[PDB]
Amino acid sequence: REIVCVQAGQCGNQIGSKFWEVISDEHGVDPTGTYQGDSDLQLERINVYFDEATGGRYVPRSVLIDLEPGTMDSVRAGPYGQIFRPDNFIFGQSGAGNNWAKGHYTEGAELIDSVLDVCCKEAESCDCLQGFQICHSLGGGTGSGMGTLLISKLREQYPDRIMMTFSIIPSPKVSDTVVEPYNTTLSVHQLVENSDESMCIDNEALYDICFRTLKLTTPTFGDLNHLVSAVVSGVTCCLRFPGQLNSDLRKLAVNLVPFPRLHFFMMGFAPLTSRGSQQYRGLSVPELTQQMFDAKNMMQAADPRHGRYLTASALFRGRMSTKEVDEQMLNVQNKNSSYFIEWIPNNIKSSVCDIPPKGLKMAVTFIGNNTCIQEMFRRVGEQFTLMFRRKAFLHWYTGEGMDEMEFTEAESNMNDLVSEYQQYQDATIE
Amino acid sequence: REAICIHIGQAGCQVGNACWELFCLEHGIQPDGAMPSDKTIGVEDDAFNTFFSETGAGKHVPRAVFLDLEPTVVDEVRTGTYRQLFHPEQLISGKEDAANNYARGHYTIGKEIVDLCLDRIRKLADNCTGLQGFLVYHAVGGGTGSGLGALLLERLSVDYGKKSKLGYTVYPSPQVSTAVVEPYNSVLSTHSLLEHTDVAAMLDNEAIYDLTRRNLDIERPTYTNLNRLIGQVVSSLTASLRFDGALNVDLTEFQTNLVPYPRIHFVLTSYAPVISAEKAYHEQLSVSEISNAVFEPASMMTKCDPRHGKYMACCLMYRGDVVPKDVNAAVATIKTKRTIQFVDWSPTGFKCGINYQPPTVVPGGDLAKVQRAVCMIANSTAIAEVFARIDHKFDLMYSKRAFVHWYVGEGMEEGEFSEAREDLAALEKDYEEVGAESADMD
Amino acid sequence: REAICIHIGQAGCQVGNACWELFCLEHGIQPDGAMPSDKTIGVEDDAFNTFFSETGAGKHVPRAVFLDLEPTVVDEVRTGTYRQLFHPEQLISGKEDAANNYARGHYTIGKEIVDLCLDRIRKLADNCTGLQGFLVYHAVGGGTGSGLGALLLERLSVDYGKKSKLGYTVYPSPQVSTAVVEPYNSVLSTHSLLEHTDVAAMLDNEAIYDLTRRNLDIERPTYTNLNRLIGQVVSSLTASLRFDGALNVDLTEFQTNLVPYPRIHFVLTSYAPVISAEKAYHEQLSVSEISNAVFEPASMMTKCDPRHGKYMACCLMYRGDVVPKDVNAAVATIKTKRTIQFVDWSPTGFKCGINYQPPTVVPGGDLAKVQRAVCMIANSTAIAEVFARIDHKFDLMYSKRAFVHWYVGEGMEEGEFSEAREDLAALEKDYEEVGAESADMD
Amino acid sequence: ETGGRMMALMEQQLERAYLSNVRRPLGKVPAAMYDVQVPHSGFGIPSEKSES
Amino acid sequence: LREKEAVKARILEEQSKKIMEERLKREELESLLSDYYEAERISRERQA
Ligand SMILES: Nc1nc2c(ncn2[C@@H]2O[C@H](COP(=O)(O)OP(=O)(O)OP(=O)(O)O)[C@@H](O)[C@H]2O)c(=O)[nH]1
Ligand SMILES: Nc1nc2c(ncn2[C@@H]2O[C@H](COP(=O)(O)OP(=O)(O)OP(=O)(O)O)[C@@H](O)[C@H]2O)c(=O)[nH]1
Ligand SMILES: Nc1nc2c(ncn2[C@@H]2O[C@H](COP(=O)(O)OP(=O)(O)O)[C@@H](O)[C@H]2O)c(=O)[nH]1
Ligand SMILES: [Mg+2]
Ligand SMILES: [Mg+2]
Repeated sequence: REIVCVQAGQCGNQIGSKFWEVISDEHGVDPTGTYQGDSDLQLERINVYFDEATGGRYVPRSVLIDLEPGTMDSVRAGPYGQIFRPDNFIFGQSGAGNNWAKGHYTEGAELIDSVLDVCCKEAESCDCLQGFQICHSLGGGTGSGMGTLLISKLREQYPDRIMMTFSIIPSPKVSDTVVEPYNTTLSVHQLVENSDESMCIDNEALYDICFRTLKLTTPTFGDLNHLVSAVVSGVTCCLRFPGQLNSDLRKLAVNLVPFPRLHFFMMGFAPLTSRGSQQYRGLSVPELTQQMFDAKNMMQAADPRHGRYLTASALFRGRMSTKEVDEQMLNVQNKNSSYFIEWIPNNIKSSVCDIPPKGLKMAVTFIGNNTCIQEMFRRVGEQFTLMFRRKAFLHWYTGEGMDEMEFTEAESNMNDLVSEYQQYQDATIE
Repeated sequence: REAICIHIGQAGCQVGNACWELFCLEHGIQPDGAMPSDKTIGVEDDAFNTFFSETGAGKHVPRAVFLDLEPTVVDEVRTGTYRQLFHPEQLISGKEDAANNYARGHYTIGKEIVDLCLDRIRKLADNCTGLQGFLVYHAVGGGTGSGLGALLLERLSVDYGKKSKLGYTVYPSPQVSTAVVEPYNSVLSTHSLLEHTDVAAMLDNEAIYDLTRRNLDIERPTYTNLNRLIGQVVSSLTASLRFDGALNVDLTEFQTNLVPYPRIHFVLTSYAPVISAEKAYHEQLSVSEISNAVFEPASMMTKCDPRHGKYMACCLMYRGDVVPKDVNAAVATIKTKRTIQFVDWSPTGFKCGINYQPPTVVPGGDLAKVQRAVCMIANSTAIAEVFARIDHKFDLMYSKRAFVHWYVGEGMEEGEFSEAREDLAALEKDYEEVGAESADMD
Repeated sequence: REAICIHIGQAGCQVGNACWELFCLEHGIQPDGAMPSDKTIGVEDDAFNTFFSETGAGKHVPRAVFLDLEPTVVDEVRTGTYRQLFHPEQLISGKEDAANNYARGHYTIGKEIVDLCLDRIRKLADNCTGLQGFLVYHAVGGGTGSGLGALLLERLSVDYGKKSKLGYTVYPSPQVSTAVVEPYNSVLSTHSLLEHTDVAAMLDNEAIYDLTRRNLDIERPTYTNLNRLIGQVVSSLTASLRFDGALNVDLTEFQTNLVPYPRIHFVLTSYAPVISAEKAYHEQLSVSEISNAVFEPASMMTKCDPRHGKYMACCLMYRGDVVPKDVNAAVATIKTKRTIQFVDWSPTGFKCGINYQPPTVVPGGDLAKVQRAVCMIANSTAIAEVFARIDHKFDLMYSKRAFVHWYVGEGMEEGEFSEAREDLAALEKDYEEVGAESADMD
Repeated sequence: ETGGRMMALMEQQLERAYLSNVRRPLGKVPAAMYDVQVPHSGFGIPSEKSES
Repeated sequence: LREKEAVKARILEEQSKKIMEERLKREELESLLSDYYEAERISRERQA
């Protein structure tokens, strides 16, 4: 049960590079591609992410796409860059210009056939195909436009599989680009139709994680991409190791989404704690559960205290009793009952996996479906309405070719998504 | 003589591992399917035959199939310690799970895998000369256990007909829970299970956790403990076929004695001398103490209180050094008690069995060694309370069509929910009606 | 007591290599034609005579001819390891192939080579004293196998007359295919085979691929595996001539028992214990299991489902340690089954044979070593479905004369296509009429 | 270009550790994961005997 | 039978003891591996 990865734009390619470092470390694959692991348990599911190259070697199932090769040359120069198949690097000759319409319509249609050709050659080689995994930012230019184009083409070609996206949403406090609201709104319009499940991460919540929990004096983008890579590599762990209570991406989707538009989720990973404190307190399921539900540990600006949980999922890695998991999830639901949706009789799903991440005795990754998500969209919608009423920068997009009705449709669809979350927050029996 | 075991999904395969560990150790079959000691003439034994068949070279192989839609659990069996015991055809695995959807298992995916299972069962049933039932282990909370268990029981019931089918079933505990969609799957399972099973024994994990904390001294239990307890119960019930005894009980006698009307076939199970090794040498364990023990609610493996209902029939299994007179004195003392009540149409409420083989002790196990044990399965109207809480959770969720779009997309329409809910409502009314005292004798 | 083998074209010569490997290894003849000193001591035996003749110096040489129009396969035999086994005159090779053209083999090129072949067969048949039939190996999909096989069978049938001719023929599989013109060649071949063959055994490569995937665990088979299976089948049918047994079956008894009407001579073949070493040590293999196996469609070497027709006759050959009472009990159990049906005009549906020599094991082989085996050849109306599919493919191509100019250029009238297609249509109607469920009394 | 025979032999030596080469070889049954013993007469039950 | 039960209890206790010893040894093994991994990671970060 194998996943195919696509990495798009600068943010996506850098996070992907850190992800493939983390995954290659967990399965003991040298940067030359040679298997060097130390237990048969590592080898017996290597197929899930790797294809086999000649004499020993393994190659990672990823497609790299970008509009200017600067990033591609940076990742190829990195320490694990050699592992990647040369034919899998796709790049153009001129930039996206931070413009969604350019990225979607002009260079997009020029390159898009070659990316689908690479994805199909890789997909048709699988003996049974599980969902796709895509990393991109929504605020950029080639990331947003070409990512949503590609998402639409893969959803046309593989409608029976799972479609998964990880996406870094624009922050409310420090923008790097002026036209972020347009690109975000159009991308959310594309995602809510095409995607099956989309995870959203701010840059402000990760900074607050770094400053408060890890007490880092001078964080860098390598740390931010490591935080993202930990959860990304964690969600798939039950696909590829034994355990007492198996789980699957499709099983996650079936248990988390009550209605098909409500598929946007928050992420967290629990045993984050500074090196000085770690000697004074051992890991245990009560401690993990306490960190897991602390809003300090959630990677989205919206805070859970302003919403209610529809559903949540926890995947535990390590050797532990199931009784402790069940009783912890019961006690948290009973003691904090106002923050849990009252019609669903039990909001938490649990899963248990035998193999922890290297150097930790235990770990849990947390996925949450919370109605606080409305706040993030509301901020952008507001910024969009301020910009759109005055035609602030629209001539660039119209000169590329966009009709204004697309902008009004995307605004209406995002506003309806916000309304649907708000309606389910305030529902009652009667 | 022979019985065939069918293991479905994750709970059923994991409980199967404990069962076959126990049955091997009780008969003396090595993990590679061999036999120690002598094999020459002078002595000659047959008790294994109920569960194993021997090859011409003298290897033993067991009468079981392991069925799963995901590979991981059967591949764990294939790479584990018992690799050489099972025939590789018996370990059947699909490509992808039923994703907690009964509809996906029943309609989409199980339809491809079901014919291999039927071919394996046919090949087993042809190598028998006194088959006397099927034993099935599954959980109704998950997708493949519900959907494929129902589909397979329907096909088995058409092909084999009158042969008995006994299910051991794990219901979703009343407040411990593992997945959100458990009520829908349990209702839909119970609709199929009502028509196509002869006796169903009910288990809840919350009860076995309580029993292992209070009686055993285990602070932090895990599934291996529960599975070893289940294995002990199944071994106790099947011991009557395999060893010498004073009062034997054939599997058809269970159905004749326990089931008064053809729908009233759901039974509670409990086991008495669950005790630790340090306590066991401080106390005698006579017949009357364990007979008094099996009726206390602290002994039960299902979360129900029998004081809220009436008993219809009880089946009491004694194994080990017991004398029938002590069993009679115990049953008469139980009968005297005022908090134990039987329906007035069942005057002779008890069936007894007495077998000479004491319960086996497993090297890594947590139970003590004891000279005698008793196991009870009993039919009582209190079980109606267990269904009512699942139905209440179903009604709460179903009021908004909360998850129904998954089920409708994979093929199950919408009417089937209402049909199943009405059938379980009728089962509740059956348990209400059977328990109503007769108004007059004329 | 003797049989002569004729191998034609590529498939027939390659299957011949596996056959003669097996017959050498089974009797004990070395690759250089000698026989070791310990096989020829203490007793004096003749069983080789069916397949080998000895010279006055005691060298063995085999009773076969190899016919091809291209040199390469016969040159492989001439330069290989078995160079010294065969007489060099027996290995006959032409200059150029029949290029998938039936017309080139039959009219233009085979006409030059056929008289040498007849002279070799005559020189062989004159040095015999109990010749009891011809065995012919060819494929009907290719040009030289069809055209030269037909021409040679016609000449043999005029010169030798009443003597029996049994063919093993590889027909085009229903969806794997290797060449475009297969339907034309197979129709034109079948026209000649109707008049000039006593029993025809039908084979499809797709069935042997399925059997090698399903029973053995081979994902990537090649022609040597299929040819070794065919060789085992031929050894099973000819074992009745060569070794001691309880119920022998002479080659004339097959023809007497299997053919009800002179056109209805096409038979299906299957073989039971195709099994790997790991499965073989997990299972007993009694008579009743292999008898039940031979009737399942997963065991057949031709891609047809016998459930769509009715059996007219079955011939079951048991070899190895079997006792007649178990064969009788097995056949009575098969007869009891409801999915096995015989035409009502054939009440006594079975012929049995029992031989004491167990099947031989080949050093590089993939079959396990087993104490007993059974092989079946049977006549059934289901075969009519294979011809209907060949006729549909012929009709599709012939409606537009898709390739006919090659055949007309090499010497053939266009009319011969329509004649052959009408004759095969009459064969389809024969299988419809012979299979009639019942006739009315009025 | 081929680096001779030693490099080719080591190249084929590094290949068989692949799972595909183990469970899917060319024209062979995949190898057993434990030892098996073939009896003298072969596999299967011997036929039971009776008094004359 | 009194002595027979006593000696059976003794052999059962011995088997339980050896199983527990094997389990404890494996636990210590994995614990020391994890500790080594943590130590080397901390040293690397400090050097950086
Ligand atoms: N006693 C026991 N119960 C288990 C075990 N594993 C899971 N369960 C329980 O069974 C229910 C979950 O059912 P599953 O067996 O996981 O469902 P499934 O058969 O795997 O169906 P799929 O999820 O589609 O594969 C929950 O109530 C669990 O508590 C086990 O090993 N032992
Ligand atoms: N089982 C088996 N089938 C074979 C073998 N060789 C060829 N075939 C099949 O037979 C058909 C081809 O017939 P050929 O024997 O090649 O035809 P031919 O006799 O050589 O006729 P020409 O091509 O004119 O020389 C195809 O369906 C092949 O798959 C073989 O060695 N074993
Ligand atoms: N977390 C993270 N964010 C990044 C990284 N690089 C850029 N960003 C953010 O992504 C946005 C810029 O988008 P960009 O990737 O340049 O879009 P593109 O031009 O289409 O590739 C800004 O909000 C940046 O802060 C990175 O390595 N990690
Ligand atoms: Mg499962
Ligand atoms: Mg040829």
